[PDB]
Amino acid sequence: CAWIPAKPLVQGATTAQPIPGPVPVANGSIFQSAQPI
Amino acid sequence: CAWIPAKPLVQGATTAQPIPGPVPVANGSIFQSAQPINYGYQPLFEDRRPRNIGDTLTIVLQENVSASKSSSANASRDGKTSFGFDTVPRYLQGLFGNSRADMEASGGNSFNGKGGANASNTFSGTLTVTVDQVLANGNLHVVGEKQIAINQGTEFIRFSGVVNPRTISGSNSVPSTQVADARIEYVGNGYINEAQNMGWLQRFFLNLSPM
Amino acid sequence: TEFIRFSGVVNPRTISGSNSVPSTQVADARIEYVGNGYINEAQNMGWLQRFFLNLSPM
Amino acid sequence: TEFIRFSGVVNPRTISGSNSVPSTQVADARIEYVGNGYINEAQNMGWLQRFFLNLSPM
Amino acid sequence: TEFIRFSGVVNPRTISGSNSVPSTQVADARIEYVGNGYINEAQNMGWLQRFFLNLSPM
Amino acid sequence: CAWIPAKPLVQGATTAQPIPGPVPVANGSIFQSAQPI
Repeated sequence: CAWIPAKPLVQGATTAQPIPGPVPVANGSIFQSAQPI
Repeated sequence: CAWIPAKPLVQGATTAQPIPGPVPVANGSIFQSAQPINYGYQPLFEDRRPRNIGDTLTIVLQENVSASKSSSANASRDGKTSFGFDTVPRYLQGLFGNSRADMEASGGNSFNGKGGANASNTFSGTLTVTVDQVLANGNLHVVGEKQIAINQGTEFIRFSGVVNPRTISGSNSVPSTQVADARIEYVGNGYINEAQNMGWLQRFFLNLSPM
Repeated sequence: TEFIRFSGVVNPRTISGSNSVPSTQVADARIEYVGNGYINEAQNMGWLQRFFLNLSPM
Repeated sequence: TEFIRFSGVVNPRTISGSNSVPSTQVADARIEYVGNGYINEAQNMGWLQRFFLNLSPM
Repeated sequence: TEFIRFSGVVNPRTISGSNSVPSTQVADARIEYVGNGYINEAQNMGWLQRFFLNLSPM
Repeated sequence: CAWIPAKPLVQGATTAQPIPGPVPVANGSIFQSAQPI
């Protein structure tokens, strides 16, 4: 009964890896913005 | 039973060795910086909010739902009727003598039905989840899992949902009642969890018994 | 199901400022409050009992 | 499952500032509150009892 | 497992400053609160008892 | 009894995905308005 395989309520991965940031542009500014949405 | 090999909840090494620092450059400066990892622009006065995939957010699980309904109906009817001629005068004998018109009847009808139902659920806790998607309007899809093993079992608390960025507080917290598609799960294993499962025969009877 | 029906004739000057008039100011007031379902049938005399109530000597 | 149904005719000047009007200001008010499931069937008379309530002499 | 489902139509001007609206301001409000597991099956009538509740004379 | 398939009170999808915003016009204004209704 308790050994029957079941699908959990929250399926899939429960964590996400951070994506490394974009390469900064060689313009002489410290402020670098990611691709805006 | 206790000698059966098992895989612990926290697998792998439980310690890390420090890596020796980079060789300092021969430029005439004491300040030497390790190979920088740029994390992009970071606002100074804005509250710390999750913005990208992999960012963390604190969900305060506080659920309190309670619904109830009840109804009833009834109907009653009682009727009694009688007529008796104790002493009949002579001129009435042929119409009322020998108890020809004496009669007595009674009747009753009763009905009482009722019904009702009620459900409730509460949830209290705190869980840190991670953003795994940013939607077109800026809303963040969040998923999280906490696994605790105390003595003789393992419990899992899983959370999923969609969070509006403007509902997050200044301490990077949002109550669970502000998450759109909130999926909350709190389960466990071990013999404690199997002791809370119906037997197969009892489940079969609960589903197929006439009453 | 319950039905409340009203009919009558109202003088315009008896109507109050909140568009209301008491039922005692309506000339030919017809007021009805009835219902159906088994609740209403439980409040009807049986046919035999009605026959006796109308035709019994006493 | 429970159903609450409402129908009627509303005068615009009876509606309050919070977009609300009491049900006693609606002209042809039809109000219904019903349900289904075994709870609702437990509040129905049996067919034999209804037959007796309608056709019994008393 | 318990499911709480909601559906309806919301007027934008009824929403408060904290992005909240009471459920009594939603036009076609459909509210559902159900569950599964043996807890939910323990609240279902047996088939024979339902058959009797629907077809018994009384 | 409890295994009989049923149609829920709230049918259909219970969530909606945001539609990505319209492409901004190349006029020199930051203010861009979606197709007004």
